[PDB]
Formats: sequence, C-alpha cells, structure tokens
Amino acid sequence: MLSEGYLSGLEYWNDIHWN
Amino acid sequence: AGRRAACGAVLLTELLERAAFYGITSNLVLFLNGAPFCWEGAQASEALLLFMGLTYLGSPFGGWLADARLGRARAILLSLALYLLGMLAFPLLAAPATRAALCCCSPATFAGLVLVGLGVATVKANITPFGADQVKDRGPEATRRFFNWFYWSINLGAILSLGGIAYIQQNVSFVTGYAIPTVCVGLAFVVFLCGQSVFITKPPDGSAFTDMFKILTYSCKMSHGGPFTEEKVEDVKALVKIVPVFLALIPYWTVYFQMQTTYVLQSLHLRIPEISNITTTPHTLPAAWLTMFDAVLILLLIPLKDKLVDPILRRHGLLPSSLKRIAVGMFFVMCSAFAAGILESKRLNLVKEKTINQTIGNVVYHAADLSLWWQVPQYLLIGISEIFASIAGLEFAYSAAPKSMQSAIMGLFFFFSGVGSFVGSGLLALVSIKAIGWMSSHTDFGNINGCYLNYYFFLLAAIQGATLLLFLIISVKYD
Amino acid sequence: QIVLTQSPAIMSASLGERVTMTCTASSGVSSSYLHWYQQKPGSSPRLWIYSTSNLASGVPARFSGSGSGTSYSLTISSMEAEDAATYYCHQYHRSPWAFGGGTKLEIK
Amino acid sequence: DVQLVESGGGLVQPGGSRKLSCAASGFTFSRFGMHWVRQAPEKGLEWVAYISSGSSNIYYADTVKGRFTISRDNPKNTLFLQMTSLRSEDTAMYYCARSTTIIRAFFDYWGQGTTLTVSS
Repeated sequence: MLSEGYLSGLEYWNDIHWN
Repeated sequence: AGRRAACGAVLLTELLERAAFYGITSNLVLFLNGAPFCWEGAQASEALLLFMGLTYLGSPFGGWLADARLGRARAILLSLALYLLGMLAFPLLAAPATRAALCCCSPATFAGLVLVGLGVATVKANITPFGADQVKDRGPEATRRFFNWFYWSINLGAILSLGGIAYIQQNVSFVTGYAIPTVCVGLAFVVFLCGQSVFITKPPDGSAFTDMFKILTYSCKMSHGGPFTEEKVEDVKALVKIVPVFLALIPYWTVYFQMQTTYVLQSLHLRIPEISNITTTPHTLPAAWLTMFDAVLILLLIPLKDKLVDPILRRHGLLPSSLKRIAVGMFFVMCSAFAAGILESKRLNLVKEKTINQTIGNVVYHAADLSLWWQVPQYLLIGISEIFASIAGLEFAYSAAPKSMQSAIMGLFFFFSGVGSFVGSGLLALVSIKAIGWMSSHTDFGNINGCYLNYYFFLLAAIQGATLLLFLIISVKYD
Repeated sequence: QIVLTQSPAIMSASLGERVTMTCTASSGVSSSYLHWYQQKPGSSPRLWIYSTSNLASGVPARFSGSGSGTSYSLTISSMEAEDAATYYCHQYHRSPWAFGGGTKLEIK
Repeated sequence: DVQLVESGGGLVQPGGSRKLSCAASGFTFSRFGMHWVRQAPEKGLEWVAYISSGSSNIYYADTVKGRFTISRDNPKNTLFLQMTSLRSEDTAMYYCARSTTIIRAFFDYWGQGTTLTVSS
C-alpha cells in the first residue's frame, strides 16, 4: 500500500462531511 | 517539551517499520528464487502475495486486539517484538552459516513470513490511533501537523527502503540486505520501549468490531427495546452499506498488489539496465526501484491533486464523485494489467528465439532482449489508479460512515485489500494447476519463460473489467 | 548473434614465456559472462577462467583473465609444459552462445 | 561424484536420424540446465543446443535449428538430443555440458563426449 501515509490521515487535511 | 518526544518516537518507529516491511516486500521474490530456495516464480509470487494479504488482513484483528484488550501501546510493543522475531529468520536464511542450523526448509521461511505479517498488521492497525491520541490533546491543528509529519515519515521510510535496501539486496548481498531491515526493526522496538515512559497510553475502550460482531450475531435490524442501543445499530448498518464498495475494490487490490510480486518477476526476465560498469559482478538497477519510482510518482502528484486539480475542479464544478473516482481508478488498474499482459506476450514472443542472461541477485535469469523500461507504463498506471481509487474508496467509506467508526472503516479497508491480495495469490495458484497449465511446470529459479504470465495478467484485467462494469451499473442505478 | 574472434588462431611459446591470447566480440559482452575453456587433445573441455577474471578450480595462479566490453584476453605469466592446449573464449550472455574460434598453444 | 556420460554416437547414413543420450549422476539433474556442444574433427567447439532446468528455455544453433531437438527426462536423469535429416557436416564429438543457474553461469562440467559419424 504505497498510499498508507495519505490514507492514515485522510480525515485531517481535506474537509469531509459526516466524519 | 516532554510531548514532542513521544511524537518523535512514534514517527521514528513508523519510519523504521515501514522501511523494514518494504525492504522485505521489495526483494522477497528475488530471495525466494535463490540458493537456499530454488522456488518457482509462481511460488515466490504466491508467497509474497500471501504475506502482504496477511499484513493487511491482520489490521482489523490487530485493532480489535489493541482496543478490546491489551491496550494500544502494549499491543504495538508486543507486535514490534513479534515482528523482530519474524525478521530475524530472513538474515539467518540468507547466511549460509546459519541456514544450516536453521535448516528444503520452507517451514522456516513460512514461519518467518507469518510472524512478520502479524507484526506488520498489528503495528499498521495501531500506530495511527496511537499517534493521534498522542497528539489529540493539543488540538486539531496540532493533529494535522503531526499527521503531515506521519505521512512524510511513512513515504520517506518507503522511499529509503525501496532504494537502499533493494539495491543492497539485489546487488551487494542478501545477508546484509536482510540484516539492515532486522536492525531497523530492532531500533524501532528499542525506541518504542524507551518512549513508553513519555507515551500517553489510553486504557482499552473496546473496538467497534466486537460491537459489529455482536450485532451480526443477532440477539431493518432489531434495535429499539432489544438488548442493543440505537447508535450502534445505525453504525453497523452504515458499515454494511460501506462493504459493497470494498467488495468491488477487491480485484483492484489484487491487480495493485501484483505490482511487487509478479511485476517484479516479469522485471527479472527483462533486460535490466546495468548501472555500475565497474568492479566484479557489476551492479544492476534494482527491480524494486520501479515500485520506488511509482511511490516517488505519488509524492509528485498527491500534493498536485490536492493543490492544483481538486481546487480548480471545485471552483469550476464537474468534480467527479467518490464512486466515479473509484471507477476511474479501477479502469486505470485494468489498463495497467492489460499493458502488463501485452508486454509479457511480447516478451514471450521474443524469448522464444533469443535471450540474454542476467545474474541479478544471485541467480541467472533468461531475460528477453527487451528493455526493462517497457514495464514503466504499467507501474505508472497503477500509481494513477491509486490516487483515483484507494483514497477515493476510503473517502467514500469516510463519507457514508460516522466519526465513531473511525479506525473501524479503515480496518475494513485494510481487510479487503488483504482479501484482494489473497484472491490474487489464489488465482495464481489456480492457474498454476495442470488443468489450466498457465503456470504449471517444474522450472526452478522462477524462469517464467515456460509459463504464461500474459494469460494471468489478461485474466486479472478481465476480472477487473467485469468488476468495473458491475460497479458502473450499480452506481448508475443507485445514484 | 555475437561472433568471437580469437587472435592468434595458433601460436607457439617457449617454456617460462609471457603468453597472451585475445578474444574480440562482434558486439558488447558483459565481462561476467565471458569464460575461457581449456581443451587438451583427446580430452573433454574444462572451464579455465569464468567471468574473464576468476580462475576455475585447479587452475594454476600463473593464468589471469583481463579485458572488458568487446576485447578480452587470457594471459600466462610463465608458460609451462602442461599449459599447451586449445583455449576457447565463450560468451554466455546473448543467445546463440557461440564459442570462440580457438587458440592452439604449443611448446617452442 | 558428479559425472556425465554420452551414448548413441556411431555411424549414420546421411539423411538419417540419431538420438544421443547423456546420463547424469552426482547432482540434481532437475536443476542445472544442460547444453549440447559439438566439436568437428580438428575443428573448434561449436555450441549446438541448450535446454533450461525445466525445458522452458530451449535454443539451438542456426545450423541445427530445424533438425535437432533437445529434451530432458528429469525422473530418470537424462538428456536427449534427437537429430533428423543428418548431413555430412554434423559428424563431430558431442558433449553434454552443465550450466549453472547460480551466482556465476558457465559450463562447469563436461562429459567425455560421443563421436557421431555421418557418412557412407
């Protein structure tokens, strides 16, 4: 999984509803 | 400050453990086609696929083990010790002096692989929440900064691994190239044990996976006055709604995880450039560097997509939804599989007449007279697929799930990626049987020239295409 | 298709004399895949120098391989009587793996 | 311990067929992809054919491309070279050589060779 770094903090840098 | 030390310890452990995991995965295929292990290429690819699948299937189980019991910091500590114990088996196998004492001896390497897989799975599951609750108290901005550092640590560890460890393993030696990851696991365990004094350890609250398992094992749904609360039932319903997206993403994970198991195997049978021209046994370009290249590619276009494409599309509208992005990623990974199949068919056509010998690692390969750079496109395609599917997948999974199911959605994501890797290994095994005979032979040292990886890649592309058509149909119908 | 030309095809060297035979290739050959095989008359051939630098098992230390790329060479610091044989340079890099033309070495 | 013997060589009329066998012992014949190399009388060595460890890679010299056929029978540990449409220039001593798929690749071991004469 080369994008483990971006998937680990997915809910922090970009803004998403619900979560 | 007494707190940034804990964050630094977490980052160092993360960097070291990613470095060791990628060092193993980069050249496990080369190692298994070696002096102790004269395995077939299909067998080595299956072993690496099973290893990665275990590392990603244990993430829900590691998270449950950390949250329901055993705590999180202690779970990571025991996982690191277990991971180091597994790592110790690789340099011992590589070293001729110690392989005799250890042991052909397939059980030894399988035990080492499963030990390493469990360690990586548990660390992968528990490190991110551990860093978060290390940094949560300061504030959301501090958490964002720490997670920027964490992302950079993961990518940097992967890059330095796939470069240096792969170069040492393929060219210098396997003993040193597998002792260095063992050494870095030792340092990661030591630094985690040292930082245990300064870490912020939370009591085991209880994972959401046990609640989901209790809901599935029933006492829509039941809810209300029965022995279950409303919010847990709604959350489990949201998880069930999320599941089909991961089911559709499973073939994507199969074809993606092919990039380091069978794509490297095909690289071993291409004309690998030689980048030393000096000294004895001249060093060749590592087959894992392509993967490293792809990782580097990610580093050059994750920020771009986050800073150039996404803001412009948001301003101008017509920004594709999460499901549309997942479909685009699956199409890209299908294109990667198709390109791999085309390249392998051309390679088999070429090698039938002429060949070039490549003593890469410690084993000679009858590579075709085809440049290794012809494998550059497919790899790049997979990378593009990543930024379009994986993120988007999880993003969609984060959109249609509550905040309380953080680290339970992510666990399911890892679980289904591991399921995709297991499906790829099982497909390779199935096509390796006598009835199909695509990979059925007794050709040791890999020697894929008598097998049919073109047929295997075409089958993977066809499965991905069927899954993509089904995904598009259900997305159009539902949305 | 790489053809290996050996120079000279035949030569006589006295006892304890500097001996050198060259092998040129029609294309580029990796140094690790060029070997020299020694064949006595009436006997099967034998690896002499593998990867154009390293002596095989049982090879006297007077022998030495050198060269790289297109041109390689086998050298005897001090030729002795048992060294009179036919030496073939073989590239095991690109198929077909054609042998060299041969270099017959004789006592003078 | 390792040794390689040849058999099947003899007098063959031109245009005939002959099957040269090579019995191997002292090593695992499953590994160590084999080669057939012929040497004509008072001419130099000529590489004829090569078969991989598991018959996956099979190559022939351009002079024996459409006629010679190399094969290996691992369970009884033998190497076959069946040749058809034999002509006069095929008269030579054939050796079965052993190639290594290890750190270094070369013809480590050679058999004594068998003489095939194609004439009348």
